[PDB]
Amino acid sequence: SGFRKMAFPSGKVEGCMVQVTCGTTTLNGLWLDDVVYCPRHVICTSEDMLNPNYEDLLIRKSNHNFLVQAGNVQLRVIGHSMQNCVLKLKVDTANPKTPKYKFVRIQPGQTFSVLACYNGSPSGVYQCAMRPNFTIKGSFLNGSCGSVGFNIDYDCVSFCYMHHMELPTGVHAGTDLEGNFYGPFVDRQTAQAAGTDTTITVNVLAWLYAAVINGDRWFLNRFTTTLNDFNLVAMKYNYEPLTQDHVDILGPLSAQTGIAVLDMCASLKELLQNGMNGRTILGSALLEDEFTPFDVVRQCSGVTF
Amino acid sequence: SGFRKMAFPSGKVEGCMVQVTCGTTTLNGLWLDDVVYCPRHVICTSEDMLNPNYEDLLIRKSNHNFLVQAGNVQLRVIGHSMQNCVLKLKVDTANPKTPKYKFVRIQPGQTFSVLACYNGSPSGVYQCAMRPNFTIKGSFLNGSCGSVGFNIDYDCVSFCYMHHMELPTGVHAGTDLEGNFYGPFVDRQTAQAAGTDTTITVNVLAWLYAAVINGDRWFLNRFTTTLNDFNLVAMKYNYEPLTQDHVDILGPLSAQTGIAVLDMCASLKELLQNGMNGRTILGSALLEDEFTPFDVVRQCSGVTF
Repeated sequence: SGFRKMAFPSGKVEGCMVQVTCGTTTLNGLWLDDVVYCPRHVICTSEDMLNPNYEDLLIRKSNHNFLVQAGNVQLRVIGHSMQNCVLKLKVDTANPKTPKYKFVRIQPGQTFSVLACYNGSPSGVYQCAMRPNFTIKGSFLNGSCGSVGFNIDYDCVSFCYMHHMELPTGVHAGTDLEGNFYGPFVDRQTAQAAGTDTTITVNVLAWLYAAVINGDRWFLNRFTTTLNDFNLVAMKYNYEPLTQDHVDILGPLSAQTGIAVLDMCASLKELLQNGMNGRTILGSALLEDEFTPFDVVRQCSGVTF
Repeated sequence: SGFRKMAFPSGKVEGCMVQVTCGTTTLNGLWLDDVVYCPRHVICTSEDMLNPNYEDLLIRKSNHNFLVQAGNVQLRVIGHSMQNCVLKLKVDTANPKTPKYKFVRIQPGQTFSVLACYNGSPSGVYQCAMRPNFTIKGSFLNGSCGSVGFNIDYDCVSFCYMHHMELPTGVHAGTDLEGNFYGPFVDRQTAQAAGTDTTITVNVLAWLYAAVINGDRWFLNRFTTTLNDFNLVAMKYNYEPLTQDHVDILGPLSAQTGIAVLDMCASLKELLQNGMNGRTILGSALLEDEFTPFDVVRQCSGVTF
């Protein structure tokens, strides 16, 4: 029993983290097979970030300008290329610690673990979610760029996020491992405001199921609702509309607990309209939306890797 | 910027996790040098746990009764001994992945990372704290026993916790790596109720400093207090008394932010007496007490390992 915000074990990713330095800028890179992936703004000075022309800046760089260090040992760079907002540095040695891996582009609402790194060295690991406005709420200091987000399925690491930017509002933006930003953000120091940070309804419902499984059941009530009626309330409170697809994804948790999805929606509706009255659910005084249905099933069943 | 509940990177500990089976019971063990550490109740059946005589039960076990598996490979057990509530299984092969390590017994209020494991396989990593009543609020299912808690200082893993028991109230109890339980708990399935779960005041204050460093400052007020006056309020709200030692530990955060410790105490006093009025601090609607002062300094400065 007990339910915690849990990250994936980070060892398989720790073995892939390297330091990349170009001129005066140092950040993190991801070393998989004989390629190191990192943010293309490693080629930029602080001045450059206000209005960078990446193709022009890259012309002034050669292979030997990219200093790649794995722990204490230097890697030899034998080619480089830009793909969208990432650089791919071809090195002469395949990483012997390369795990089974895939690159995935995740959808808003999906969760992943972040290995925060500085100078190629891991500092910590935590769980977060791709927000509906395509930001993430991370913990990234200067030098953390190139830190990655990932999920693990048994033996295979699915990399989904590379950190690039902090917005002036303190939230974070980055790319998939093909170098395409999530959402509308760009790797330039300019005015980019995030859209509404809406709540991930299906994740809140999943977490309410986790709460029931673990004995927190005060919020269960005598009511039910419909999708359309629930969604009138979701709109008022800046929650994502619940779809039939979401109802289907919650099917396993509904079956396990015997609580119909629409009955849990009616519990959520009452929590939205009346608040929690100073009570807590799974140690939280607000409705948590960074556990997916699959996260809840995984943690409640003990799936390993 | 951003502040997250962050666990230590778990790779160094993942490389030490093994499966231990004795008769019909399987749990996790920790393989360091040529010793595997695990809970002594691996020798117990479900019946045994109601009133176990461990010395008598252990007499019926030999080295070959302890099946130790590291991934897919079996380890040869060449001796075994009981130390308090742990078993030490001497194996014929030193773990080649043994990190630099120490065994530490932590004090209440201190935090650590847990690598939840099942059948010797890591499932997830999360941060928690030794509560003042000597329980922890973890996420442990059947088979998680022997999972460990740890801190990392650069290259050295300090192991501080091994999981043994879930209390009927759903909180968790375990030992240090010398096999001594934290608090009054015993490895028997009996009535053990936890004492008051008091709030770790110095950690709440540290987290308020983290909030100010990251821009959340609405709770700062025009007031100050004294230690004795603050402690009258702490007692009323089941907070640990704040000592001069705690004030000294918060010195670095006070210096960095320019907010005197007693001024932050007065902010906390107002938060206790008036609540948060539906507002949040660092994404939380309650006062968080599982970040130590050293955790805040570490995460706010980017310390790596």
